[PDB]
Amino acid sequence: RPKLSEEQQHIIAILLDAHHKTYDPTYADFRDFRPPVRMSPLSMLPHLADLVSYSIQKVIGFAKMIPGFRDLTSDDQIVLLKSSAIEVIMLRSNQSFTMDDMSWDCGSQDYKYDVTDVSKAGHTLELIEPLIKFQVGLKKLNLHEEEHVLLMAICIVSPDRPGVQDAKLVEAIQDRLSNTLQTYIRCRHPPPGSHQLYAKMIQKLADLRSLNEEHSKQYRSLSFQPENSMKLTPLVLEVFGN
Amino acid sequence: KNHPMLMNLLK
Ligand SMILES: C=C1[C@H](O)CC(=C/C=C2\CCC[C@]3(C)[C@@H]([C@@H](C)/C=C/C[C@@H](O)[C@]45C[C@H]6C[C@H](C[C@H](C6)C4)C5)CC[C@@H]23)C[C@H]1O
Repeated sequence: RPKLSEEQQHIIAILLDAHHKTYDPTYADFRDFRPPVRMSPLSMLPHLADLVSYSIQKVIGFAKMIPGFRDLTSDDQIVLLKSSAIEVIMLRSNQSFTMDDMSWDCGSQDYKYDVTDVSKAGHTLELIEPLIKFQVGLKKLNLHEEEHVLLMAICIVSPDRPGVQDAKLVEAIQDRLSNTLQTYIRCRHPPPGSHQLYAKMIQKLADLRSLNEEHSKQYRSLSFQPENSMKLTPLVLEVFGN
Repeated sequence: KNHPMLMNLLK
């Protein structure tokens, strides 16, 4: 019979708190980003560079609180974060994404981002179309916050990331998170919403790999132009590539 | 590849 152990309940509590400590639903800090410009030769690049850089900082903060993550070597923590950062940003952004107008709504017209805004940061439909598809499919899962933070943590602690040294340790940590998620869904998610839910969640991890691949290709092209690179933040340059 | 800022944020 499915039963969330005390430990699994503890893992969930820790991750919910970690998320609450690293995701501000008032988006107050957004006022401090370089201003968004919607007229446009990459007019949204400065604002979205800052939104992404900010988000990388928060993902790192969330990652550090994942049970087990601190047990990893510095090298492995770095590899896992560089590879997962954009995917976790895609995942965590689903909180602001709305299917009303298919945009990321962060509390005002200024900080409401649609497909044209993302295009004005340099990205093309090769990435943007499937990204919206992803946000829609993820939103429709109607995840509990418990499942949302578990999925972000499972995403970060992935054994198969390029450059991972101690794959076994990473796998052990992820398995503990996965089993927590699987047990949570069985015990705590009522039907029909729970139907095929874990499988659908794990499929989203596969979708994220493809989005990650395309993002990396487009980031390389965009960051190749020094006049774009001068407008990036140092953290973005370090994590995504310099 | 050396990541000063990432490394510092992880400490
Ligand atoms: C706090 C949060 C969440 O964290 C996230 C929130 C919103 C999330 C959004 C809406 C905007 C575009 C996002 C980030 C997409 C991404 C693929 C594009 C990144 C651009 C990026 O690749 C860029 C391209 C070049 C110019 C510049 C500098 C560099 C070169 C790098 C930006 C995926 C999720 C999308 C708001 C709130 O919910």
